[PDB]
Amino acid sequence: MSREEVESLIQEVLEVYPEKARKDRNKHLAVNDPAVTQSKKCIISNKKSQPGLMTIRGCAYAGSKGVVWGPIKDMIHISHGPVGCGQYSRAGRRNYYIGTTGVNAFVTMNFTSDFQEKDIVFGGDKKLAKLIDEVETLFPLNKGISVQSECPIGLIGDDIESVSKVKGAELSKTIVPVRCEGFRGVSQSLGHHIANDAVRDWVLGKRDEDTTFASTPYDVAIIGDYNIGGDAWSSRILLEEMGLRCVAQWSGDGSISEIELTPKVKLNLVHCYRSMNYISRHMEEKYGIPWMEYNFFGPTKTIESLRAIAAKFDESIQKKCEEVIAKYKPEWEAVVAKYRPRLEGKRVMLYIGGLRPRHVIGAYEDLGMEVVGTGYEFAHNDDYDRTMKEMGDSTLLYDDVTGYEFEEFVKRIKPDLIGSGIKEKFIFQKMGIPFREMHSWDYSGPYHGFDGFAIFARDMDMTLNNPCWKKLQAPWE
Amino acid sequence: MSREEVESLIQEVLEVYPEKARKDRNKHLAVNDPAVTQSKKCIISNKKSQPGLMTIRGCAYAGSKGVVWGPIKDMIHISHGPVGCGQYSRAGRRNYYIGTTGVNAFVTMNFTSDFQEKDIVFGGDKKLAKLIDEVETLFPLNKGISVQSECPIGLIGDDIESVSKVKGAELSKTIVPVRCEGFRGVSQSLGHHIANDAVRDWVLGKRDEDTTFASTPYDVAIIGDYNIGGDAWSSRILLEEMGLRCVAQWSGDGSISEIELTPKVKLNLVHCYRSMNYISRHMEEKYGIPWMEYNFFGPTKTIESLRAIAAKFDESIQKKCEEVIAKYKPEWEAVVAKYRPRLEGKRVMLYIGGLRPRHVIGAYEDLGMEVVGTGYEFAHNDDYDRTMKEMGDSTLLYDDVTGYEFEEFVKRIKPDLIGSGIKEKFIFQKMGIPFREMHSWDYSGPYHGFDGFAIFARDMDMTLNNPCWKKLQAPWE
Amino acid sequence: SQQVDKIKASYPLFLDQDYKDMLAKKRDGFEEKYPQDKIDEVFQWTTTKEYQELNFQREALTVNPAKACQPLGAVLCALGFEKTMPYVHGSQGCVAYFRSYFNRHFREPVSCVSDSMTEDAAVFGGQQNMKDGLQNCKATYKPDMIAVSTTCMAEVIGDDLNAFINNSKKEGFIPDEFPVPFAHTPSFVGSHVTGWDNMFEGIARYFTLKSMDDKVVGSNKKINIVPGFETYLGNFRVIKRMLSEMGVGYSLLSDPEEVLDTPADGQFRMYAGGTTQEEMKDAPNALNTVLLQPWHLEKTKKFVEGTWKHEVPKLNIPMGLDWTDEFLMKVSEISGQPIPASLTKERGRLVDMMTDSHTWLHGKRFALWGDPDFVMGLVKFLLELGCEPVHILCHNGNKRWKKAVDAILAASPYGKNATVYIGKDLWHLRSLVFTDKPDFMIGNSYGKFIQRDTLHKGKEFEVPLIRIGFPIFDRHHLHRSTTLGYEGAMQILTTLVNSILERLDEETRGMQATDYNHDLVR
Amino acid sequence: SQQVDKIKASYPLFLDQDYKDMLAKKRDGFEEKYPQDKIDEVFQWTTTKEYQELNFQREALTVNPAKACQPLGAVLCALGFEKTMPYVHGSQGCVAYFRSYFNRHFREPVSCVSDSMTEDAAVFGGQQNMKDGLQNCKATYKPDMIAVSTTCMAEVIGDDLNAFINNSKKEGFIPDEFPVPFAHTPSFVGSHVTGWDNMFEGIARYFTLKSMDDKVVGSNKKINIVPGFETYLGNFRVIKRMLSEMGVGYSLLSDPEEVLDTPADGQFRMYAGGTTQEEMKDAPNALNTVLLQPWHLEKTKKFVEGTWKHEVPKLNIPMGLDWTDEFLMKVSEISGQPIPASLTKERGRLVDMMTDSHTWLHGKRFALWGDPDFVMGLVKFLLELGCEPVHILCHNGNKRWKKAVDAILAASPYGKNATVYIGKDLWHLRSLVFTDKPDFMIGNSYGKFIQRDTLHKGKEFEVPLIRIGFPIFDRHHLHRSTTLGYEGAMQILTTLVNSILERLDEETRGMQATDYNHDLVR
Ligand code: CLF
Ligand code: CLF
Ligand SMILES: [Ca+2]
Ligand SMILES: [Ca+2]
Ligand SMILES: [Mg+2]
Ligand SMILES: [Mg+2]
Ligand SMILES: [S]
Ligand SMILES: [S]
Repeated sequence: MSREEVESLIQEVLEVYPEKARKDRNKHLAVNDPAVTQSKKCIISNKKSQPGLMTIRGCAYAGSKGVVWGPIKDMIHISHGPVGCGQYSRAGRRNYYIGTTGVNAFVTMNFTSDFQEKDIVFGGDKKLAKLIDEVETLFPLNKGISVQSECPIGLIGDDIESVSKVKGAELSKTIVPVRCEGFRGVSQSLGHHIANDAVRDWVLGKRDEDTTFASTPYDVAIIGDYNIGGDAWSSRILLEEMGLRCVAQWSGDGSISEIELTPKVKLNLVHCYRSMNYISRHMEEKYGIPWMEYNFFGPTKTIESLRAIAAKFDESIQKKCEEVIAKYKPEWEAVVAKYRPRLEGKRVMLYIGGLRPRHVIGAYEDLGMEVVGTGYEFAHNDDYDRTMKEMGDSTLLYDDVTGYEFEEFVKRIKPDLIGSGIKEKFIFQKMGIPFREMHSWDYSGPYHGFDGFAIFARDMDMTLNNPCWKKLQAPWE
Repeated sequence: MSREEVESLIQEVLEVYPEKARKDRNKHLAVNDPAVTQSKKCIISNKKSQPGLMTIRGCAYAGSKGVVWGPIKDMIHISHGPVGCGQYSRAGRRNYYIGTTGVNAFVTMNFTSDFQEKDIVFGGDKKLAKLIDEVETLFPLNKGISVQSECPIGLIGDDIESVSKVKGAELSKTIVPVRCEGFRGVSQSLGHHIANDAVRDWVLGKRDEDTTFASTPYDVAIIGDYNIGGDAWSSRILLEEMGLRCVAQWSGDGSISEIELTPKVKLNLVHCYRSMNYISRHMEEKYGIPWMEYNFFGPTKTIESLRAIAAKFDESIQKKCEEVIAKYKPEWEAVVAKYRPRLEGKRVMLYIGGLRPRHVIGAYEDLGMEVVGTGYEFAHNDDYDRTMKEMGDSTLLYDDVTGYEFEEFVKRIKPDLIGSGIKEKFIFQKMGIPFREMHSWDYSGPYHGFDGFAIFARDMDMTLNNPCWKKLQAPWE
Repeated sequence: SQQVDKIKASYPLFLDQDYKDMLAKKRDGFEEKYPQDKIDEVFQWTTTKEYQELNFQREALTVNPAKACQPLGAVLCALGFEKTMPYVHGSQGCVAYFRSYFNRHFREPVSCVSDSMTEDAAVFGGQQNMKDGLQNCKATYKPDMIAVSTTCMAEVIGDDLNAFINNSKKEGFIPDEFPVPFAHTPSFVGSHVTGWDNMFEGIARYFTLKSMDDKVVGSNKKINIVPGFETYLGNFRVIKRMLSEMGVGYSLLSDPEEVLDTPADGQFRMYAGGTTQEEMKDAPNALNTVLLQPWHLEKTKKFVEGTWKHEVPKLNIPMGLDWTDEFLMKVSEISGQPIPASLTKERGRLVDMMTDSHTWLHGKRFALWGDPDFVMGLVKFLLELGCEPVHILCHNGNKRWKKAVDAILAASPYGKNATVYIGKDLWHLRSLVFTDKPDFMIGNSYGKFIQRDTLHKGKEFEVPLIRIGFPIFDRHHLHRSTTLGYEGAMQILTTLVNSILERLDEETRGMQATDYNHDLVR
Repeated sequence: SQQVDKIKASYPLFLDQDYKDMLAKKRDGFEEKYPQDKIDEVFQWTTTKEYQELNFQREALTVNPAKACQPLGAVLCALGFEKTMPYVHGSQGCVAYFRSYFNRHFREPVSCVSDSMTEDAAVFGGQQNMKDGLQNCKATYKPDMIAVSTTCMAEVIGDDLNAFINNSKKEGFIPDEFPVPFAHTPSFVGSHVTGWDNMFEGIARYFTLKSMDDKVVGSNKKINIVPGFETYLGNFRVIKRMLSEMGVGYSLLSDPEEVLDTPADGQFRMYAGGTTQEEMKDAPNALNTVLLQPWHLEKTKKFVEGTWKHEVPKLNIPMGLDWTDEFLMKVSEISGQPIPASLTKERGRLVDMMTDSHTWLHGKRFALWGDPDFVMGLVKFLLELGCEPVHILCHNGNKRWKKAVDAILAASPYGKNATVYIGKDLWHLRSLVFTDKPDFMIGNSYGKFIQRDTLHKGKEFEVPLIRIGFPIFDRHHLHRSTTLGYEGAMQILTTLVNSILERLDEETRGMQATDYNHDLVR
């Protein structure tokens, strides 16, 4: 329906809440107007969640350990505190890497200090120092240690910075203290920022006066691609076919050395703005490295991004750009010819974290689909500013959506597909709505780049058009 | 049980039968007297089965195709007639071989003429000739074909001998017609004899004029070992450690060439007397090759056999015999030290085909076990003559035992272990009596030789002493 | 040699160097073996389209059939009647084979007798064998019924079962009132499933043909169920459970689930459970008769329609979602019983599992074989799952059945790349899985040799077997499983998606090679 | 690149030469990677006895734990109550992880709320969060009960749940009579199973402590059943089925089998089934209370004995033959119901399967892990099967439990080569399966990484994983299985023997090499 019907759907849903929750939630729900460039006129974001309402959000530890640090493959990341957080986050996020796990790479392992009551009462800093020695004995090829604080650490007054300094000096080892306790902030978002500042403070400056590395004019870094199902590799291949040299990937398949080399690049290429804008602005301030936002979802966005990146270099790169575009043209055109007739006109509602709820819209539109509702767990108003121009007039926007709201919106809007996460998937399938995981790619992908678009289209088609959907109603009912 | 109690048990069991069956079955059941050398004074054998009494016996096609011909690995054996017989006998017998199945070897495949009504009404000879051409096209590395007749072939008056001669001449190929129709004889036994005469008539004479074989004084053939679970290989290794040269194995892991080379050997070593005495007597008659019976079950028999075989050769083989016996002494002594205390005094009843019911008694006695009843499906009185000196006084002997008899004998005698076939196994296990398959070795073995004795001992112990046997009675009954 | 603390059986004993050297010497000395390069060349040729074209031109040779002979099915049918002894008139070798074949699939006793006809019977026929055989079987094994079928020698000599049984009673070998139903079961007609149909129709005729005058359709308010040749215990059990949950009065006609699953409690039970004689005598008083496996119950159908006057419903085997739905809706119509909440919820739980597993099933390609009803139900369910059943083989299939399956394939986009083969065997199927390689085979234990052949070409060419069908001899207790109903579909779905995921784990287990995709969560 | 009619996902896309070459250039240019010879040298060292001794000397570092934290168990307990919302007072990150963890195992929705305490609550506590959270949860999700547990920041700050809930009612945020049982569930004490025990005892106290004076033991003629932390649907189902078949009145206290298995029928059901409030209020009126998993229900036991005055029987978990027999005999004693023919027959069918499969199981060596009651029941059943449970790991085990398992091992000849480990993790277990290689592991999905590691040393060192336990994330629908009672024993036996035969078929599949032992029949 129109702005009229969407505003009254909002008001009807909010009738269930007690007054305080109703007043708060009304500020987080909006009907898009793509002419607005100041979203702080139509939606509030990055505030506390209301108690008891079944937010989909995680915590700062998820944003630091889960998202930014955990993918760094040749470091050991300690989940520091009791056993839960490291165990639930073990190998849940598909931040792919090449390595020999347990020997030179450690990503899908769960290292923890497994706090017990005596650690809460008397502190964990002695245990942390002993744990570091045990790591160095049993994992000698590790290239650095991070300490990912869980809730108790700051609450009990432990000093992990002092342990990291003393042990780092004793062992000549990079040991990074990260104060990403889940009591901090309101969501995964502050964990990104905390994590960025810890890279800045303890890793990124190591090679500041070290000019051993041989730079070229075409050196770039991929900033904020966590290589979900290999997404960063299907992006890197195109940048290097265009003649660029990808010195670093932050942090999917990332090594500590490539992070330390990043201040030598000529251009930072930012995919995930939300999680990595902080360190990008730092690098421009300190090293003079420019940064730019790009989008590798679907052919329209990937072609625009390649051209915009190549324009920052010289005619030789712009020429290679057009050769890459010519090479992949028949491939993505075949994907559209097969799949767009199967998906044309279908309507999608999204709910994801900080980037994908706007970034995937172009790829849907390349298959003739319409994103009729979108929202984020933990985005800020600068994300909503970028969303309002990507979404159609009179579409539904939701910040930090409640379980109740999402279900009620879906029952009225009746999308043909939903793209969200694991806590949402099984709800919507029972309602007879095709569902694709848009965090984990439902164990598929990559989705980035030309090669990723083929898999994206295959996946949306296999699910939306599956024979299972015609079978939920028993014929006697 | 006394001789008088065993005689009373036989009369009690026979009371169920109608008079004609009772009078017949009485003749096939006896109480051993080890002094008798003429078993024709105490038991009848190799007669027809009584209708309706659930004989365990098979047919002549089992004895020819299943037993003698089927194992020959580089020939194609055709089950000629309707589809059943070849399908039930496909890969049921564990006659092991080295080869590339479907390419140079064919043992576990089922080749059939799949008779339909037209073949019954008008004959299968045209179908057989066409089948032979199809085999030659699709299986070009076959080194010969046998035609294993099923019931309808003689009943409908087909002439498979003519087809074999005409096609064999056309293709310069050994094609062997075998008249092993299941209506012939009374059991598997006549199938053995038919098969032996077919080897004599169509294969064995091929090299009679050929002088190119490099003979040695130590050339032997293993006659009547079908290499169940590798039994012939664990025999061959000892004969060759003793300095002999095993030219041929009839027929486990056997090749057509080794069969054709057998007339060139110095000595035929007969394990299965029942199935291969026929061709052994032929070879003595025509080629002057002596033959001798031996027994490779358990250390006592294996040592006695190695010494008796070596005595046929010179001092060099007698010296190597004693070196082989000294090599394996600590190995079988370790098996007896471990397993005999776990099995001493335990009582076994056996029921098997034509050899094993007497041949395995020594191996049981090397573990301190007592065979208190034995019998055969299809043995003749010369087998019973050999059995009566191997079995203890007053033990029970049964020829062509009925299912009823075997159950009632077991109920009264209460053996600790039963050794028989697949049609028997599950009956006795339900009764709470440990059971070992003594045809297929329960998918274990080899049992021949010193290496086989270790596996035999392991297997009797694992089953007799298994924890499952204490659990059949529910504690509330 | 052996080490007493770690005894080696054939595998891996014969990999010891002394055995390997011995077997090399045997080969080189006496086997006159084709050179390995020639073996490799021929193997490679047998994987080619050129070879497949010669293989499919066969007219006379069958290799690795996927069917058995009539009397095996007669035996299985007879085992489903209370205190009934299967009796096969003819040659005893056949009965040793029938018993062993079922022993190995069910890991149970299988009771069956012969009357041991020999060569002498060709002159005079097997009348005396029938007389002494019926007397001896009744006295010794104390059955309440003897159900008589034939071997091929009895069919070729032309023995008249009806006359021979009638003469056994006339001459006092068995009581006149003792039931001795019979069927001619020639092995050179049809297959084992034809024997089941023949036996069943004979038993049905025995108890009803001459007693029709007092019958009234519907008077007992029950529905008859005829299962056909069935070797999963869970398939007898799921049908009984679903009808009981629905409050439907029913009689399952031929029900061997007790005698194929006796407890190990210290006694052997030759007979257990089974359809009663009273149930067969009363069967014409049912509302109707449902055939679970209609493509091998055509003779039974003619008898039930022509004599009982039941309007047998046009139903497919109850496999997959749509055909279980159709079965329950037709049972509801006949019986007047609603479909209960319990079965509606079970249906929805199957649909849930479909939605949960559809991403890994989608587009997977299968080669499959078995009996016609089983095959067509497996094809139907695979299409429901979004799978492609690309090689469909039914050795014992017919032209009418093929047309029916072709129509099912034509109606689904998931059938576009599928072909149905009748009269073809597992050597034919081996060619198809080389020339047009699917992801998996679904079949019986004989498929393990095709998997072995495909691996020999290379790991990338290996087609793993998923064991569903009969016989299954190389795994334990799969005969307890279910393939019918929502329960069967849930078990099939679970087996297929976890076979996919186990192979993907194998292919992604390589350290620093393929283990970037060795995901914890799938 | 992609070919549109055969699109490649990550596997095998990244094996294309262009991607391989790109990854080689990334490594060489920018990763400063240890040389492969050094990686190989360190890998080999991690397989050694020397490495194992250092590994077992750890005091501070845990690697790859085999436990989770208390509130996960409190959530699962709470889900088992009718129209009950699990509510975890404290930090919201914890709830997103608890829900996801269970979502991935059950492939179902998992409903749980937080009250979203932030750093601000460190000054003043989480009282306001409890007030608004209870009000908001009740209004929005219309539960009939909210069951409150804690996250570790609430425990460290010291929030008094009792006082906070009492004040929420006193100040009008929720009605006085609205049930809000609670439990303190510190993640730094015990494990997830401790959380279950704490939550359950809190719910039992809420409905009974203040109302004992009208209770009479035995007056409702039922037996209470407390299942503990249980993640197989078939385990709740089998216990209810066996007690129903015996005619025993019972109350299963915490029963999430409906809410963890709702149908996909076009509606989402937040709540389904579950233990009623009345069942808990009436529970002191039972004859007795049976604890199915006693080694994590010690606080529950003290309350049931101390307050309800029930003489809780000393029963092990009902796993395997002996302990299922003991369970049923004790239920028979308490209820006065005989054990029925149906369960006697099922028992003997299990014993039949044991007789049928014992030759392949005998002597097979296992490493295994899980929660204490599950582990000891698996050990017991393995000894009944004639298997050797050589590495027994229970990360969340205690000394008293160890002594009990050691005594079970000492009583069987099959226990001679077994060691029980408590407080040790899957990095410890990895060392054991290298230094003292077993035939298989029985464990959860985190075992797949150990299998990967063993294969990297070589095929002959590979230890395949058999997935039994929690969580299982990399196979579909195994949460529907059963491990308790004779049905669970049958399922475990079948899984074990077919795992053995699957591996033997892999090892014997090699053409002209090992396929001499590739038997059709096993
Ligand atoms: S004694 Fe064959 S199983 Fe029979 S009904 Fe004919 S096809 Fe079937 Fe021996 S040769 Fe064979 S096995 Fe029998 S038939 Fe004769
Ligand atoms: S917000 Fe951790 S799961 Fe919790 S009760 Fe503590 S052990 Fe268990 Fe974020 S950092 Fe972690 S995940 Fe929560 S605790 Fe805080
Ligand atoms: Ca059995
Ligand atoms: Ca589900
Ligand atoms: Mg796959
Ligand atoms: Mg490829
Ligand atoms: S891992
Ligand atoms: S084969």
